[PDB]
Amino acid sequence: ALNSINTNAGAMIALQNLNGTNSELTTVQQRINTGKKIASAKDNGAIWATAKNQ
Amino acid sequence: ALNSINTNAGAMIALQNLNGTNSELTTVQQRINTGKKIASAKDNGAIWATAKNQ
Amino acid sequence: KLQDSLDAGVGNLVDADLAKESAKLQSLQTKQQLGVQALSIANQSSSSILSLF
Repeated sequence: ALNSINTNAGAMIALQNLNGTNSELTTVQQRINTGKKIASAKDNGAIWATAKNQ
Repeated sequence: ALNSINTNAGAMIALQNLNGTNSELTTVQQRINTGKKIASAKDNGAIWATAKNQ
Repeated sequence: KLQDSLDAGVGNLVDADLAKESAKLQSLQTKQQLGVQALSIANQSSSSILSLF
């Protein structure tokens, strides 16, 4: 209602965007730590399985 | 929870990868020091025993 | 490695998100300040009766 005292969507949307940025940061940090894109089975199942067997 | 103040898995995984690198470094340094791949009984039991007896 | 996994799992179970708690705390503090003023407004009722007598 532009003056509500119980809720505000601006904080919710700011939180959502911050969480998205944190997730991307986590992915990049994992890449830097392990030194490779496909490190686990979550990154890419097909390529990870192929590399293990090879 | 992407904002937890009690724990973070990024530090744990970075530590694990660092320990793996340290172990590989230890193996390579042992190879350089002794000048041979199979130096002790931990490296390869069969080949070490064969070389000793021969 | 297993102990690290279990610690991370428990943390995922019971941890909070402080970014959301900050916003909730701000809104609740403002609402409490408004509630005290509203109670003060409500108290001053019936004080106008004395002028009739």
